Amino acid sequence: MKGDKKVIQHLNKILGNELIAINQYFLHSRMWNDWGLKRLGAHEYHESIDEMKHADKLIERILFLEGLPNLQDLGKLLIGENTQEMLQCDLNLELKATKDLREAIVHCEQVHDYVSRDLLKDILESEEEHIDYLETQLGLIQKVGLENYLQSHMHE
Amino acid sequence: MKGDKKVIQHLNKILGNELIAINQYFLHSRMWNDWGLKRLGAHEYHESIDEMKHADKLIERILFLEGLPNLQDLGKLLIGENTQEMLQCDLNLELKATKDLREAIVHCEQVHDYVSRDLLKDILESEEEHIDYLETQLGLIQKVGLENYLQSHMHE
Amino acid sequence: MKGDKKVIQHLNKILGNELIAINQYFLHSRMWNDWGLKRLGAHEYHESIDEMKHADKLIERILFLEGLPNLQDLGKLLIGENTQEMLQCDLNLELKATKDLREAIVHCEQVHDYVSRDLLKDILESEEEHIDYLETQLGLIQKVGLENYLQSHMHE
Amino acid sequence: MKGDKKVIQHLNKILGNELIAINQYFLHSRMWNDWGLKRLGAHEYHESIDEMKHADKLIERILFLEGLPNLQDLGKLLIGENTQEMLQCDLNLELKATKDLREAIVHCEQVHDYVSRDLLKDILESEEEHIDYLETQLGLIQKVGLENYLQSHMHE
Amino acid sequence: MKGDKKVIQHLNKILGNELIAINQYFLHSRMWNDWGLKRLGAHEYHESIDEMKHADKLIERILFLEGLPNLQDLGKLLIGENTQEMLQCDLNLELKATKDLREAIVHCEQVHDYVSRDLLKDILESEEEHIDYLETQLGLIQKVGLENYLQSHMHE
Amino acid sequence: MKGDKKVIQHLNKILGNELIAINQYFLHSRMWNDWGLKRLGAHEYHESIDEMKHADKLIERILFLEGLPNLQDLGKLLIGENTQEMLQCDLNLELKATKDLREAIVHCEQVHDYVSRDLLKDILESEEEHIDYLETQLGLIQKVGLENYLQSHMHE
Amino acid sequence: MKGDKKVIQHLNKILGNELIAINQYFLHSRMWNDWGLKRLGAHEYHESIDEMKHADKLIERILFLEGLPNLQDLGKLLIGENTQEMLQCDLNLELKATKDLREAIVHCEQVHDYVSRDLLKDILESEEEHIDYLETQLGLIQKVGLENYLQSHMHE
Ligand code: HEM
Ligand code: HEM
Ligand code: HEM
Ligand code: HEM
Ligand SMILES: O=C1NC(=O)c2c(NCc3cc(F)ccc3O)cccc21
Ligand SMILES: O=C1NC(=O)c2c(NCc3cc(F)ccc3O)cccc21
Ligand SMILES: O=C1NC(=O)c2c(NCc3cc(F)ccc3O)cccc21
Ligand SMILES: [K+]
Ligand SMILES: [K+]
Repeated sequence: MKGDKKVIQHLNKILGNELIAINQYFLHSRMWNDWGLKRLGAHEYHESIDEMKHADKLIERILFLEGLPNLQDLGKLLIGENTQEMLQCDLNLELKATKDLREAIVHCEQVHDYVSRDLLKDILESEEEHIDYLETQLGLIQKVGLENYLQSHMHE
Repeated sequence: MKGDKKVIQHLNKILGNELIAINQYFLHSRMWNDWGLKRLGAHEYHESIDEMKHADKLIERILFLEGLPNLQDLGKLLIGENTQEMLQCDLNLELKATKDLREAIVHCEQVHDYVSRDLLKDILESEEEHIDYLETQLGLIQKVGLENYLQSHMHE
Repeated sequence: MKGDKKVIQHLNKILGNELIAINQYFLHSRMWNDWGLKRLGAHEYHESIDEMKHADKLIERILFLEGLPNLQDLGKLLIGENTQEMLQCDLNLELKATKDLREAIVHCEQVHDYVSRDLLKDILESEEEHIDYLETQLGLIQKVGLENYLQSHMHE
Repeated sequence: MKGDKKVIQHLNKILGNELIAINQYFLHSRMWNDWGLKRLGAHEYHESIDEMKHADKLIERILFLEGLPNLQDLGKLLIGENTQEMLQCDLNLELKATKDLREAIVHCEQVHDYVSRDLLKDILESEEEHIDYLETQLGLIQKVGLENYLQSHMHE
Repeated sequence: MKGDKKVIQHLNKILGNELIAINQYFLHSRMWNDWGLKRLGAHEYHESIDEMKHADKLIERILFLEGLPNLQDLGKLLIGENTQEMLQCDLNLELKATKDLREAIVHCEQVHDYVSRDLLKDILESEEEHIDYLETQLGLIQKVGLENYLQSHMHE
Repeated sequence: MKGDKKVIQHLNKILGNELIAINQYFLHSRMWNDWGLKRLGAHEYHESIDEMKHADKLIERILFLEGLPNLQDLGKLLIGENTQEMLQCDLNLELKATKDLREAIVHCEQVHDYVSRDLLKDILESEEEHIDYLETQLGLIQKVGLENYLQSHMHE
Repeated sequence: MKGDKKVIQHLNKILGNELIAINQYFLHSRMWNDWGLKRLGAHEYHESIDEMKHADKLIERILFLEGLPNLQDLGKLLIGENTQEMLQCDLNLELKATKDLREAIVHCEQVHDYVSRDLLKDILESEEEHIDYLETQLGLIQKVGLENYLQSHMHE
């Protein structure tokens, strides 16, 4: 079913953010596991998988709309080098992600692509949950101290 | 445990091929599903997952060797536009992949990184199984004809 | 709860489309079964049942909003005489139904009937799924040939 | 128990035919598997296994009769280059085998080795079942065409 | 996947050794069973089966590498006339087998056919296990005496 | 089966390293248990058991190759006096063990003792896993602090 | 709990004997397995494990008493060259062990370390059971003859 060209462009822009997220969260996960912070590693792995599921649904919608999913262009990964900075990199990425989702939804609404809108709303819901998670972790580091926060994420 | 620098370079080169494969096989999978060729779609999905598992193990080894896994640089996806060409693109990618695995193993053997060698041998085994699969599919298209081959991959 | 007069008019228009589809899809199903294309017959039966469910929910929403659900004014059924034509007739009907759905959602949004909109969006998602199925089948007739396509739909 | 010398010679002749069939059918099975024709590969594997079981029973009977089972002399394998040739090579072998079985049964009856006869009759029943299968496959190739015939033997 | 010509020649040589072993061990098994030494017969049967499995894997690898598996040429069986001779015949055959496997592994390593090496290494492990069994049996005959050794192998 | 004299010397050297490790890790385990660091005690016990298993397999391989396994010449145990020191003493030992493993594998490869190599490679993989654990613990002492690290290892 | 200095010396002496027995019995076990005398090999393995458990308990007792368990000094292993000698070597070692146990219990009683005495008494009961086993095996070698005795220990 031939879709709106600019909608497909938005979907592909959203897909690009998810593809960045997949790799950034997967790398952070395995960095945390390597450091013995297995609870962070497992959670961040699950964030990676969730972005993979989002990318899948975007790929599928783009193909249905008879566009070409762009998996070739990979934007810049925000890889941190310690726990506090990795969380902030994830958060910075999510704030960019939600901004683009909102702009995409605006355009879907204008051209009446209500099904695409619904898909992007569902993704936006998951990304805001991720932001909640990240904001909470950063807040906890201040409340309990970095050493305790890391201690609490050694074991699953 | 600090690894050999050139070994880590090889591992990262292997990882780059797997990252290309992940996206190429995932896209082909969803293209086939979109076309109603669900048996090809499901198989190619499983090839994608297998490359994901390989990438994971490479990322983990690189981190253990105290290198930096490169998930930023994404080489060129060989995306075909019909079944015969998609299979050939996968095969062309695998023949490149196995060549690089062999060179990587040569160097691991020289510097005595026997554990890395074992990991790359296991990956090489999976990639040669994939080549077998691809060569067989291409051969079947000739034997049964394209229309029958596609018919036989409509339903799972 | 007194609803907007024109919302109810839209809902009754969508209802009218679903009533055509019920009968069109049911007849196509029984024609395919009579021809021994039992897999098409079964799938088309489930398409008819799905439209019956949408009709039910429209009738319920109209009665809640204190309108009169129009089950009396049956529009034109698009019945094919062979499989390719029947699939195309379903597609043609679905493409009108989705245009009317989008127009109804526009109006629901204007007058703030957000629950009616949500219902129409859910129905729209179904109908686009039906369009995906129908386009996929017509593409498969091309890719594998008519004789093979029909063969693959003889047995469930 | 001292058997008749000519009976033992016949049993070794039947054994020799079975040792050819074991290898011919095993190789044909693995060829069909390599080509993706896994239904033929599996069925031919089971034919090879059945010949192994016959060979076992012949070896056991020859030893009971105080003869020396000949596993050293391997006759000519009839290996085909395509499916039609392979099937016809199997059939040519089976027809030689059943001829030899009948001549061996005649001699067992003449010298009153009724147990050896009963063993050979059971093997003969198995070989006639393989001939039925082969003649049926060759006829199916004519009825449905080679492309369809190979299509139907891709999947198990 | 086109393999190295000499690797394939090596694989066919190893296949030739396995084909001798299959028949030699199968005949020894059935001789021991005929003599009432059923524990020896059973164990020797399982050695024959294990060689059959090795031969299968070699055939499959040769065909994947686009060579022709040689099941036609059958080398000399080493058949003993009593238990001690039969065990020593098996041991002589195994010592030739492992010499050939080492030479083939050398060549696989030199041309970087690492998957073929791994296959031959696994077969070599099984053959060294068989050498261990055989040397151990020959030793037990000396320790417990032949009559006791045979007594211990009457009943499974 | 007569093995290479120097292979057996290497195997006995690896064996000697495992015998030190068994005793070193067992004592460390019981020291941690006595101090109430039961999670470290349990984990170190399982490290000791794992070395016992490696020792067993080395002893078995040496006896198969007709050498004399040296369980008599116990080298120097590296016992720490506090947790950080004990972990470092384990790491120091593992780093010598892996160097000796790589030297032994070099020689096994030269004289074509591929089964001994395979055994040593499997042991090497274990030992590198142990190194990963030990480095991770020493890094965690930094990241979370000593008091927190010890606290997290009081209870299993 | 600070223990008596000479109690701790006795416990380390007992521990030293247990450490010898661990290695002597483990090597004897694996020699018997290599020779195909698997029932002896299994029983001797379990004797080695029992000494391992006694060593554990002595190490734990010494640490509780604030001593340093000596796992560094390994006394002379008594290794036989045949079954008869191996059993007698074990028995000679056990007879020195029980001597040293009795002298340690005397001292424990004198200084009122009644819990250490109870531990040593339990270990003495195990060692006297081992002496019973060993004396009985040497008696059986006489009563059934060496060939029969060895025959009865081939199979588990
Ligand atoms: C750095 C690149 C990637 C890595 C390291 C990675 C890793 C993984 C791993 C370890 C799994 C679990 C599979 C299993 O154990 O069964 C997985 C699952 C999955 N991956 Fe990835 N992946 C990567 C990229 C992608 C991409 C780019 C996509 C889609 C475009 C994707 C889609 C999926 C899906 C759909 C699943 C299944 C999740 C489920 O269980 O429902 N992955 N991935
Ligand atoms: C206003 C028009 C119709 C409405 C609102 C309607 C509604 C429904 C509903 C709600 C169901 C149950 C679906 C479920 O499983 O949850 C159903 C079932 C069914 N409908 Fe209709 N339907 C309509 C017309 C028709 C027509 C014209 C036919 C046949 C010509 C038909 C044939 C069937 C059949 C065979 C079933 C399944 C009955 C069973 O349980 O065995 N329907 N319908
Ligand atoms: C003297 C020649 C042979 C004899 C007498 C023989 C006999 C047997 C027997 C009795 C079985 C067990 C069948 C059952 O009861 O299920 C068997 C299994 C088998 N044979 Fe043979 N065989 C021979 C040659 C071969 C050859 C040349 C190959 C392949 C190169 C082969 C491959 C196999 C395989 C793969 C199995 C299945 C083993 C398993 O996984 O359990 N055999 N054979
Ligand atoms: C040559 C030296 C040794 C060898 C070859 C050896 C071998 C083994 C083996 C193979 C096991 C069984 C592992 C399994 O679960 O599969 C074991 C268990 C064990 N070992 Fe050792 N060991 C040695 C020294 C020691 C020492 C010195 C100690 C204590 C100081 C010890 C304490 C233990 C304990 C407590 C167990 C578990 C027993 C149970 O099942 O409760 N080992 N050993
Ligand atoms: O398709 C039809 N949907 C209807 O509601 C309907 C009819 N409704 C009569 C009616 C009027 C009213 F003012 C209040 C209640 C009520 O039932 C009559 C004929 C046909 C249809
Ligand atoms: O396929 C072969 N079948 C055989 O029996 C055989 C051989 N016989 C050894 C033998 C055993 C015996 F119990 C009495 C006499 C005797 O010669 C030698 C090579 C090959 C084969
Ligand atoms: O740690 C030890 N590993 C041993 O093999 C060993 C001993 N072996 C004696 C022996 C010699 C022989 F030529 C044949 C068999 C045999 O058992 C003696 C003392 C200590 C150890
Ligand atoms: K804390
Ligand atoms: K067909």
